[PDB]
Amino acid sequence: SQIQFTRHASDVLLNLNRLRSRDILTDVVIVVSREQFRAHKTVLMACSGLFYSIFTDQLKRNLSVINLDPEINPEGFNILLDFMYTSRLNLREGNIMAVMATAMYLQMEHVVDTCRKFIKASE
Amino acid sequence: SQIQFTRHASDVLLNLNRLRSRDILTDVVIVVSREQFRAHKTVLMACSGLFYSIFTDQLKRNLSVINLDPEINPEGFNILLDFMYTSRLNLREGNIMAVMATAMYLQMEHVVDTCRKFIKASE
Amino acid sequence: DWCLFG
Amino acid sequence: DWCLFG
Ligand SMILES: [Cl-]
Ligand SMILES: [Cl-]
Ligand SMILES: [Cl-]
Ligand SMILES: [Cl-]
Ligand SMILES: [Cl-]
Ligand SMILES: [Mg+2]
Ligand SMILES: [Mg+2]
Ligand code: NA
Repeated sequence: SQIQFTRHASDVLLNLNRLRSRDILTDVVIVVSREQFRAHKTVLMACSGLFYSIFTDQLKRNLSVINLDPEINPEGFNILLDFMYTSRLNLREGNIMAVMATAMYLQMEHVVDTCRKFIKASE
Repeated sequence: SQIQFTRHASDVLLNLNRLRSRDILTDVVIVVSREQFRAHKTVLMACSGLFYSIFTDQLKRNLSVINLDPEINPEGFNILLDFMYTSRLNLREGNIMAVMATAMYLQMEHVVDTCRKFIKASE
Repeated sequence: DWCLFG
Repeated sequence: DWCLFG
């Protein structure tokens, strides 16, 4: 209720990312143009509208391997998967179009909105 | 040179608590005598020294049912489980001893520290 | 640390 | 909202 620990959510995310690094309790591999990325389905559901919609179905929820569209940039996905587990992203001239496209595909509204703003600032 | 999303970690935790409420992707039941609590082992590992220590062993990491000491106050546990998933605690005269004892059992050092400070101010 | 949720 | 990480 009234007492909050201000670093708690960030510490939880840090520890979740450590479990990912160690391959502890990971339950899915995402495949993007023949590159593989291990993850926790709970984190994917909590961060992406696409994964949320897919994994609410019990059948697709049980899948151990999930393929993304073969036109998705794996580095864009890598960037966004690391964002899920850290809250941080490098948004720069050389990657903004791939990140925005990938964030649109994953239904990550706040990243999309930020990308939009950054693109509009450069006309 | 990174960009940070200030609400991300709190939003992730909110959505994980939503998944717990809906019993989505929960992989353990924590038993305290006759009371039962469904949870995500990843969240347990990320917040409690006890759960981190036992779940480093693959054998215990695989358990679907975990029993706590039946002398544990189950509302004390419930308070602390909700804290893991929200960052928030109601700490007050009538519950502080039970919460403190439970936090010591669970090896939740920051909660124990804050309980200690609150108790000391009432001496 | 801890703070008031508010 | 977004901000500089630093
Ligand atoms: Cl594992
Ligand atoms: Cl987002
Ligand atoms: Cl009981
Ligand atoms: Cl009280
Ligand atoms: Cl703690
Ligand atoms: Mg698996
Ligand atoms: Mg690009
Ligand atoms: Na599976």
